Amino acid sequence: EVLLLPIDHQPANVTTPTLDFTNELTNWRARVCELMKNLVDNQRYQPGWTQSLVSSMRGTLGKLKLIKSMTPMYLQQLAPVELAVIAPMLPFPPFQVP
Amino acid sequence: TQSLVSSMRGTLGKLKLIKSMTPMYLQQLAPVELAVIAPMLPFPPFQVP
Repeated sequence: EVLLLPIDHQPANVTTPTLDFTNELTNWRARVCELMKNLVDNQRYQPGWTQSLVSSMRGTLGKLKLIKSMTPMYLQQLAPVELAVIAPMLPFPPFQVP
Repeated sequence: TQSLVSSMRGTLGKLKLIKSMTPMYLQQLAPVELAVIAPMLPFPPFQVP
């Protein structure tokens, strides 16, 4: 009676869900965006570009960090609950290595 | 002007980092292929240093 998961989960405290960012996959998306922002300001790299391209690329990365989507909150709150609901009524029982 | 020197630096910095196998070939496989071919030539090789 235990099911191992790749990611971290937490129980949803409320039942009217709403957008938040304290979230492991949101942290992951933010760190990838911060790496690419640190990539596009380099003395070996930015003189290869124009100025408007630097400005537009930094704007696009700053908006991809702050794009809203309930999917990481879904994966950390609701998806393991319904996987645990589905998993008994199943013709092939779960088979996991750690 | 501006935005010409920048694109020139980008073109040069990319053309340095182009991925071509020809300098690898000329030092690893072209000498052993010349050494393979060279005895079976009707005009055998004639070299000054």
